Amino acid sequence: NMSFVKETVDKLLKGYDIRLRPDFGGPPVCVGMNIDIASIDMVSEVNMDYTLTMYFQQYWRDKRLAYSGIPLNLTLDNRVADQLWVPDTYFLNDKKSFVHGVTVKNRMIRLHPDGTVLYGLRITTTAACMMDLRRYPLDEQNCTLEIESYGYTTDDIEFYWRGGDKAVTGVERIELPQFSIVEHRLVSRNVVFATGAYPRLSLSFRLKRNIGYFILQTYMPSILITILSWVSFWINYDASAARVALGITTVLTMTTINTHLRETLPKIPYVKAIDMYLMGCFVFVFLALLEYAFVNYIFFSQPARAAAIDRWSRIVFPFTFSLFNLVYWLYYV
Amino acid sequence: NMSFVKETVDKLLKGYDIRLRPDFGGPPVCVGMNIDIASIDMVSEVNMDYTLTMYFQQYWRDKRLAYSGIPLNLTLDNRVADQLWVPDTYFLNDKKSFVHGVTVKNRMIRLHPDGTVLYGLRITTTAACMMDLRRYPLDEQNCTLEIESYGYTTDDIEFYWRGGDKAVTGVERIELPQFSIVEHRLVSRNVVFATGAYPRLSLSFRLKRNIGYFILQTYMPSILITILSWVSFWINYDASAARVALGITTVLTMTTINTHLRETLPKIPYVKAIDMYLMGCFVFVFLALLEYAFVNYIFFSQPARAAAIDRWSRIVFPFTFSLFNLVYWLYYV
Amino acid sequence: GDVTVILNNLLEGYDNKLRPDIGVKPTLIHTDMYVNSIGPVNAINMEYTIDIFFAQTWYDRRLKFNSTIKVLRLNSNMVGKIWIPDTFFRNSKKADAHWITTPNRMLRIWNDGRVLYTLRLTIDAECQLQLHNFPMDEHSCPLEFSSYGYPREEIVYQWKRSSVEVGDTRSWRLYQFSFVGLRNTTEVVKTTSGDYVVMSVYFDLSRRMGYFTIQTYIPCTLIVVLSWVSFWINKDAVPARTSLGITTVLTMTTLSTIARKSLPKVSYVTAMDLFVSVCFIFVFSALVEYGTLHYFVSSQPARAAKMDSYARIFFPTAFCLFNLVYWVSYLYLG
Amino acid sequence: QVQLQESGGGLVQAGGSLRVSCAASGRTFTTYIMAWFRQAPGKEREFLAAMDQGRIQYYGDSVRGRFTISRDYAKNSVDLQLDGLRPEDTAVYYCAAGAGFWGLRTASSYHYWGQGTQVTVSS
Amino acid sequence: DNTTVFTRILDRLLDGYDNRLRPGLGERVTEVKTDIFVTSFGPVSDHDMEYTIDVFFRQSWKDERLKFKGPMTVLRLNNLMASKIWTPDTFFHNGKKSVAHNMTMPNKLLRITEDGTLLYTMRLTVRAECPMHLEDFPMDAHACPLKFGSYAYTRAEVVYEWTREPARSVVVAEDGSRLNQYDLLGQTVDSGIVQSSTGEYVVMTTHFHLKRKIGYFVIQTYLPCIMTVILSQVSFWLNRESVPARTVFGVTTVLTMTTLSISARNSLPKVAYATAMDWFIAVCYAFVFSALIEFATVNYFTKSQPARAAKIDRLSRIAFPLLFGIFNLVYWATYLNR
Amino acid sequence: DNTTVFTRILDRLLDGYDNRLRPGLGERVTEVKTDIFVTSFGPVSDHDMEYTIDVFFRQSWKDERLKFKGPMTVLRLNNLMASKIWTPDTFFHNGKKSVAHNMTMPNKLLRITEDGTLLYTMRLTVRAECPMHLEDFPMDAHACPLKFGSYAYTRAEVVYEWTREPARSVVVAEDGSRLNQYDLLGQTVDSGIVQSSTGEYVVMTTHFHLKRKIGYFVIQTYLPCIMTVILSQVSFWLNRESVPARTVFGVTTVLTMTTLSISARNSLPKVAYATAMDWFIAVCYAFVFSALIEFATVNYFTKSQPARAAKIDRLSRIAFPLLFGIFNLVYWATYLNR
Ligand SMILES: *[C@@H]1O[C@H](CO)[C@@H](O[C@@H]2O[C@H](CO)[C@@H](O[C@@H]3O[C@H](CO[C@H]4O[C@H](CO[C@H]5O[C@H](CO)[C@@H](O)[C@H](O)[C@@H]5O[C@H]5O[C@H](CO)[C@@H](O)[C@H](O)[C@@H]5O)[C@@H](O)[C@H](O[C@H]5O[C@H](CO)[C@@H](O)[C@H](O)[C@@H]5O)[C@@H]4O)[C@@H](O)[C@H](O[C@H]4O[C@H](CO)[C@@H](O)[C@H](O)[C@@H]4O[C@@H]4O[C@H](CO)[C@@H](O)[C@H](O)[C@@H]4O[C@@H]4O[C@H](CO)[C@@H](O)[C@H](O)[C@@H]4O)[C@@H]3O)[C@H](O)[C@H]2NC(C)=O)[C@H](O)[C@H]1NC(C)=O
Ligand SMILES: CCCCCCCC/C=C/CCCCCCCC(=O)O[C@H](COC(=O)CCCCCCCCCCCCCCC)COP(=O)(O)OC[C@@H](O)CO
Ligand SMILES: CCCCCCCC/C=C/CCCCCCCC(=O)O[C@H](COC(=O)CCCCCCCCCCCCCCC)COP(=O)(O)OC[C@H](O)CO
Ligand SMILES: CCCCCCCCCC
Ligand SMILES: CCCCCCCCCC
Ligand SMILES: [Cl-]
Ligand SMILES: [Cl-]
Repeated sequence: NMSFVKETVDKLLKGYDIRLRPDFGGPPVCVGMNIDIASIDMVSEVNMDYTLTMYFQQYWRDKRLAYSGIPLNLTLDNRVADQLWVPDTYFLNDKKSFVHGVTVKNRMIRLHPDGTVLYGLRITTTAACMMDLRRYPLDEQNCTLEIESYGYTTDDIEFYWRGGDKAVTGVERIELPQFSIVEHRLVSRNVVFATGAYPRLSLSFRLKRNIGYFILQTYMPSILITILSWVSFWINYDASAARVALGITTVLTMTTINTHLRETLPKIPYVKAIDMYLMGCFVFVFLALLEYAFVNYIFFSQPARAAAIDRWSRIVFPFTFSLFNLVYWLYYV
Repeated sequence: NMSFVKETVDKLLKGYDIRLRPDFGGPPVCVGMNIDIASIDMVSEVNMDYTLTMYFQQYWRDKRLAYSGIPLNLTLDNRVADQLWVPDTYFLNDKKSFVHGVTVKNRMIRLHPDGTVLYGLRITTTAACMMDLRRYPLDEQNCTLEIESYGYTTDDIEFYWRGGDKAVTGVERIELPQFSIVEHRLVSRNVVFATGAYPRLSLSFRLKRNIGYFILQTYMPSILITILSWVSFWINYDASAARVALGITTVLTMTTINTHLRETLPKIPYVKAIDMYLMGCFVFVFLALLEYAFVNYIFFSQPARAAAIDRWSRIVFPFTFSLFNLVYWLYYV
Repeated sequence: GDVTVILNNLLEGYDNKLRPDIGVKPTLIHTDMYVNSIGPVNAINMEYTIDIFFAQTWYDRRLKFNSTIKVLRLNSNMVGKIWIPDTFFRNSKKADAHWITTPNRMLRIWNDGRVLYTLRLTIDAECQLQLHNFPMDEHSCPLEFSSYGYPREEIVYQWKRSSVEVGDTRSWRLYQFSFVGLRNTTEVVKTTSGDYVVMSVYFDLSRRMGYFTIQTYIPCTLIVVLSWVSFWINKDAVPARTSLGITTVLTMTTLSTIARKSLPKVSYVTAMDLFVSVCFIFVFSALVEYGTLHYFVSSQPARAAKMDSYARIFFPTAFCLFNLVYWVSYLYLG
Repeated sequence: QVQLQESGGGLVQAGGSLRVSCAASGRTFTTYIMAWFRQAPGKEREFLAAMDQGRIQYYGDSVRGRFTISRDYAKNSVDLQLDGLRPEDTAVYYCAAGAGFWGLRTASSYHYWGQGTQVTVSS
Repeated sequence: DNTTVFTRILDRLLDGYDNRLRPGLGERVTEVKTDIFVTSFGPVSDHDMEYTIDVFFRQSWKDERLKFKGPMTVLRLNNLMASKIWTPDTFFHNGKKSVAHNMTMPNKLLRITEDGTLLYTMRLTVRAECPMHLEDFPMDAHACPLKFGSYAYTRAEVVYEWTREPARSVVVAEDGSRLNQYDLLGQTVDSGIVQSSTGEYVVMTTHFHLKRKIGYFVIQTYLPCIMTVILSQVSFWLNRESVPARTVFGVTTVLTMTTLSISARNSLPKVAYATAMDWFIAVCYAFVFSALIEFATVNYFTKSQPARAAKIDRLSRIAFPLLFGIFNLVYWATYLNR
Repeated sequence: DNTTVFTRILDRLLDGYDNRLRPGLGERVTEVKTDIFVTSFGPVSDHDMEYTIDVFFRQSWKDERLKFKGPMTVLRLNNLMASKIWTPDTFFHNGKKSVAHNMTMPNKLLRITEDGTLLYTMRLTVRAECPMHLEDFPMDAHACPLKFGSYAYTRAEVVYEWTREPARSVVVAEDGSRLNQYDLLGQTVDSGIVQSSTGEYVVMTTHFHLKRKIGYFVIQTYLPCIMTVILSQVSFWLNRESVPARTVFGVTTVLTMTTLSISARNSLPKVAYATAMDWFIAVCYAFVFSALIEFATVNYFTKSQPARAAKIDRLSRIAFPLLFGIFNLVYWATYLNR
């Protein structure tokens, strides 16, 4: 019962031409693809890429690998893939990928009686996606993964998602520390290059950034520093050293916070949403120190108006900062 | 005229024993080396190494590869290098090295009618050299590349620089941002190990460090802080909070620069020439704050003597620091 | 000599593409595992490194020989000549076998057909950590493996009697974590190509509080105490009590960011954040208390006389009360 | 100051070698592109040959195969070898150096220029 | 049975075919046409003086040993046929460490026409050296090169040409820009000659002209430096009796300028000259230091010459803001013209 | 001509040779002689708790299947020949990712003497684990081991010995030290037996004794801590009237000790115990914090008990310098001896 299987498998590979695709010189071979996503990690802005691990699967039919007399779906050792024709699928935005290799090559070959071939791989790829950070950290990104055939045009090969919208699974189980996957979408189309028209499958995710981390790290520390600068309004204007030290310390602290954050991100020229907040909070703490410079310069000649400016600043500064926060958050959120 | 070339080449490799060196069991085979330096970069003190790219050429005669009737130098595909004997040259101080392989393996084989073989590779290597940083950053370094045969002793192989002093070229086109190649040198000698005596060719460069970067980053910030501490001698000695604030800030800042500078250097256990300056600048700002403490402690009972100390410090402190700069910059240059 | 004859006859007509008993019954594989070391736990990347001796045992009826020799002890050369199961680690991120000075593999065949095949592996497994109690958190990091292409009708795995063994746990590279114990289970995972037998090993790890006590808790507590020294300074020394009250606020801001560098960028409040945030309240309220005190220095000198007396006692007592609630809830309640 | 000084040149009769040399001082031009330009009276300033740090040689079509450009990196000099000169080649020859921004064959990409050498071909 | 026709053709072509010999060996020069399609122009690294680029690198030549007649005029074959025939040994002269992608399979195509013409493209990620002159940083522009040719065959054996007019033989995809702080103005396509210790080789060159965008450095460095200078001149308005208050203004601004000066060379490679940013910081340092020197002058003359001390303070309220404004007019006009 | 004689001999040795079988299979035990020549003892990493070493790894054994008679008594053959005969499968028990050098050729040599003896050496870059106990950091010494043995052969099949005396079988190149902050005092060579679930395996062990050099940490951490403590005791000499000045003194020095405490732990791996540096910083912080508490006591008794505030100030000028000097004596005498 086993010598029959060896006889059949040897017969299938006898005279098989790995150079010729199925139906060479005839109709295009249809190739169906499934993806099972294992994890997503290393979604980076500094490098503008993400890392994806998947169980990539391709499904097609080769009439030369049809066998009869055995009512079984033969799973063969993956080293036989080196002797068969497999599609030359590649990822266009792929930057650095590999197939896992412990304890053997993470590869599957399963033949069916009618000649249908199932071919699976376990791939980890660092794919590229360029991000728009104008609304960072309230941003919403969209990172894709292009799938295409390098050598075979639409006259030779066709791609489709095997299962329609159910082709890609495992998206709902992905847990990202800093993102939540709002949606995923599957696209099939053709791309025209200088050498012909090629089939393309596209898988795209929509990522929404979580703001909980940035509240504890950049917003709340900046609000408290801005609030603390208003303490100088309840100190007597004759205490020059006390109010200047309070004003200077908060002003330079806000500058240090802004420069520290921008050193952990790519050197982007535009202004992000987190920059508008720190620049807004800088002006509030810069004017409070500038408020005393006016009071200090004027309190010798007249203490009546110098005292009034301090009292008004106890009301205008808290009132306007809350209006600044009202406009900022309603515009972005 | 082309089937004759295929017939000639196939006749040479027929019966060719790759396991045996030319003139096996006879006189040593002479191999001449040429180096064509492409670029030097990544001269790192942290890792104590440097990266070098070169066109490495070897030249020897193999009588089994001598052909007649073709008045040409056969330039064969680089994959024929896997069927001929080539020397097992390696680099002793080599930590990481690869032969470039885009679009194919960067390798050249070229036979000559008398049996001469020219074998060229394009190699990027990260060689190792230990740097003596006792005079850093006004120091010179001598980083080498060792070239040796692994298996064959001086009874089997000989190494010579092909072209004498002109064997290595491309040094004068190198522009390192932080160094400057004063001189390069070529040495030939034998090295004796336990398993035998082996030939060695040594290529060495002498790099002299440019100080222009360290003036802006390290020396100038230290000098300006020291001058900043002398403003305290022109402030009235009854202004304690003013003069203590000036004295304290300079001392702590001077410590900060020294700690910051040591971050990006190997954890060497000796005192570098830059540390003697930072420690020397620290003493002056520490003696400036220590001077006020004496004035503040003494200006009640003896106010007249307190004024004199402030006036004498205005001359001694600038004079002593410039004298320190004279001794420092003349001992290290 | 005659061992060469045995080896040649075994591989005559052998087909390594076909698993043993391909059309008859599932191939049963017995798995052992010796853990050389459980390397560092990377919280930022949510992974850990483990070095093991992975062993597999199965029967192959095609490999029976009759002789006085009972066992053939072969090296890695023969591994590629016979059928080897395609075992892979499901949660692995980056795994590689060792190759110095030779492939670290072992193959032994008994005359009844039993095959033992052992290799040494280094694995970076994936472990998702829940850091809601950091740095008083406990984790159970898994390590799963199965067959890539053979379903449960063709390949079945099974633990042996002494399945997972460890050597000296002290030599392991666990700095922040301590190894408590391990469990091993067996399940069935239904994928889009079939049902597979998945073997799991769980390592229980408890974080060590010592590093973060020195790094974050002690520096934050001393900064809070520093803000209390202001209450014992004369109320007329306005520059003194303001500099002392404005530097503590800045220092706590610096201590807040450094504590968050070890963690990944999670969007919830850990137990470390709940301590640094409250330490921010105490230093901030100390400076606010002086602002109230200074405003009443001249208007109500009597009222400002009793304000510093209560702050000298209430502030140390309230903080000591907060530590009692914090530490009990995270060391005895959770 | 950074100056490019050009020597050589002169009068030749219906062909013959006339090597033209340029000496640069005040700045190390190892990482720059040193070129040669020609300006016949009233026509235009024309590109002849350039060589960059990697020893790559570029030539103009009208002079390709006749003029040979070389550089001496240790001496910070570039030399042009004129062979088979013709009466059409009578002009003023200029020495330049630059970074080749928007094209190494455009005279606007060289920030340093010489004063020119007169080459007269009598026939 | 249908594909056995093409099995015979492929077996017939490779029968006696020697892949060690270039086409037309000993008779003519092998001409190789080339063009590049840039799928993405990657990030530029100022620290390493390099850049990344992803290309469809296409080559074409004529091999008369591969002429056939059959049902199809063109054979779109597997990329493993490339290893069976002769292909050019093209390498990148300034490349550093490039990748020939082979996921999930070697990203190559090979097409043979009936007359022997071969088309052979591959997908590469090239990392090439790009030397930079950073004297006008951050208002500088660069011409990053990309040079390639044969490694073993001199120009008497193998020559390279552009498939089309050279300007149209390198094409950059519209959506491929992976640049963050640079702007790709355009590219220039040329061809050269190199003479080595082994012979003369043809070199095909492309120069990409990149201009840096100053926006990041205006926010990160220039704005903090300007506000620090203005902050120090606020001290001129405080009354002369605020000696502790004016000292804190003087010292804290000087300390800040040192931090900004150190922090502004983090990205740059360590170079021995002054960039355009180092001149701005140095001058801004002079203004901040001179504002503290002015206070020590005013503080020195108080209680002895009160009339002169007021005179110094009044003029500094004008001279310092005016001089700093005029300096910015000269600085920006000098560098933004280029 | 003479090369055809050697080709016949090599083809006869490999004629029917079986590299799946160890020499002396079923007759004896294969004894493998080993020596190591350390060309460079590479850097030691405390974060990874490993170290690198580059060695010439030499192995020798007898194989009676490879006897020959000819004009030469030794055949110094190409390293390609080593893949066709049997070689020991030696691995490093604590070895992490290691490198076999392959530039420009596989760095191996094979030599066959006429009695069958084989010499087989290779050039390696071995990265091995070194457990470290940092309780005495930075005044700690470690014994970094290097263990190796067979993987698939038990002690009844393959045994390992040293070529010479064990002490003289590991040799270190005189100028090869690549250590920055360690001193290589010496090494110890020993052999033993290890036992697993698959059998008993001979293991060869080499311990390298490394002592840390404290020069870096005197200038990086001890001197700033010692100077900050001394700076904080200048406050005892300022007059009690200058309250704002003495508060700036106490606060800045307390904050400075926090900055030095945080930075000093960056170098170490995140261990869960307190090193010898942690106890020095903790006491130095106690002295700085006590100086600020002393001032708050003096400021409190002023205007109420002025004579009491002077007695505390005078005694503090003697107690604080004395106790710090005493503490330094006890600290440095304790840790330098052990
Ligand atoms: C995209 O392209 C990349 C390349 O750019 C490609 O990666 C390459 O993938 C191929 C496979 O497709 C790899 O080739 C295989 O490699 C196997 C080993 O791989 C490990 O070791 C690599 C280094 O190997 C050296 O050292 C070992 C011993 O240590 C030695 O066996 C090797 O021959 C080799 O030795 C050479 O080099 C050393 C120096 O390194 C010299 O000292 C020495 O003298 C000699 O010159 C290492 O590089 C690998 O790391 C890569 O992969 C891991 C994942 O696994 C990854 O994590 C890394 O990052 C890295 O990418 C890895 O650790 C090797 O065993 C294979 O050769 C076997 O098997 C084939 C097939 O059966 C056979 O034809 C061979 O003859 C050979 O026979 C084996 O040997 C076994 C040894 O264990 C033995 O058990 C078997 O029984 C059998 O033994 C013999 O069998 C024959 C025939 O039956 C018989 O006649 C004999 O008597 C005897 O019984 C094969 O070479 C290649 O290494 C990869 N290279 C790189 C750089 O990654 C990638 O796959 C491509 N992707 C796609 C999608 O296309
Ligand atoms: C902590 C900080 C706190 C700061 C608080 C600030 C509060 C006020 C807020 C201000 C918001 C500023 C936002 C700036 C965004 C970036 C703008 C930018 O990039 O503009 C550039 C052009 O502008 C410049 O050159 C000008 C730079 C600034 C000069 C300002 C000088 C002002 C001097 C005033 C002196 C006053 C003295 C007297 C005071 C009585 C555009 O160039 P791209 O298109 O990018 O170039 C690409 C090409 O090169 C091709 O590749
Ligand atoms: C901010 C900057 C401020 C800077 C201020 C500077 C002021 C000026 C002083 C400068 C002195 C700097 C000297 C540094 C030299 C390098 C270090 C060094 O020698 O180390 C060692 C020798 O040291 C030791 O034994 C450590 C001894 C430490 C003693 C400290 C005593 C401090 C007492 C202070 C008391 C104060 C009381 C109050 C005073 C009122 C050499 O051996 P390696 O090479 O390490 O290895 C060899 C081994 O055998 C391998 O095992
Ligand atoms: C805006 C925060 C002000 C805090 C100090 C208030 C002091 C006066 C209280 C009546
Ligand atoms: C007459 C006013 C003098 C002011 C001196 C300020 C400090 C100078 C340091 C060199
Ligand atoms: Cl850990
Ligand atoms: Cl960029």
